[PDB]
Amino acid sequence: PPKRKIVLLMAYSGKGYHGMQRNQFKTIEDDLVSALVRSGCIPENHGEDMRKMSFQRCARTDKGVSAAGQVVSLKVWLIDDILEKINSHLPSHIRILGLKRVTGGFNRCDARTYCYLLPTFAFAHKDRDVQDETYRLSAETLQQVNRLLACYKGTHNFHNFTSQKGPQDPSACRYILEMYCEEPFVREGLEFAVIRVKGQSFMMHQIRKMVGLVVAIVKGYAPESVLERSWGTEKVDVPKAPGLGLVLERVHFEPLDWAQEEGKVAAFKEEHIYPTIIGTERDERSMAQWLSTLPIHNF
Ligand SMILES: [Cl-]
Repeated sequence: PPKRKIVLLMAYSGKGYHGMQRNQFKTIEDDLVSALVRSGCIPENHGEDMRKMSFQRCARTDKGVSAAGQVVSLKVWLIDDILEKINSHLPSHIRILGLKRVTGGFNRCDARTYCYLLPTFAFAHKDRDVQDETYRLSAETLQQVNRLLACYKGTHNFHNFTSQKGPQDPSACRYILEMYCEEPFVREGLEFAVIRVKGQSFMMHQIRKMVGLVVAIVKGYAPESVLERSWGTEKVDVPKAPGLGLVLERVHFEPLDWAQEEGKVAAFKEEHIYPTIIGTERDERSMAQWLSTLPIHNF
């Protein structure tokens, strides 16, 4: 068949993988590459050396992180029923949701939306509220969450909201368009809520730390003043919420728009992404265990 550049819109539940791209567990790309080879889209040696098919990914999602709207591009043999055939070789929790052929000169993924799905007891005041799963989020606690998240909006020095081996880079200005928390919902006694953040050029661990600091403040481990203070020059030990709850929702970019795929994106998030996170919180208590680490931070 004819060789063409294509762009795929893909989604995955991230549990059980070591991330999108190989740097332990297989990666999302291992599953996609195997499906590409099995279906004959690409020859075996392009699976062995992915550079040979000009494979590119928009977002290098970390261990355990999910995605409703990852985007990749590569060159394939454009076989009949290509989309169905690739999906037929993937587990149910990884899906190609859209597939378009583009010009060989289709090279843009820094502008992004993520959500973070977490048990609401992440917001329970350590002293004043019950800490178990009967906790219910008050209108007032949610106000507070939203007020603090709103503080992130705009442009700030986020040097305390990343990590690294070397010393801390004293300047890491970044832009946040929006950040808020939705009203909670309950599944079998367990209450959750979805935080959404839209921004640009997110750094490693930045969203997890942004969520982690607001959890620490709201639960009562740190004063609200730490948020403004963390913009300052001084190092602050910012708590890093787990990767489990994080979902890459959208990459915002020859132009490219996935509007007709929004229904499938939504459905896959509801059917595959959210249930795995909720299931893991219910059965493995990831959040509850992480919250118990908060006292080690010196505020
Ligand atoms: Cl990530």
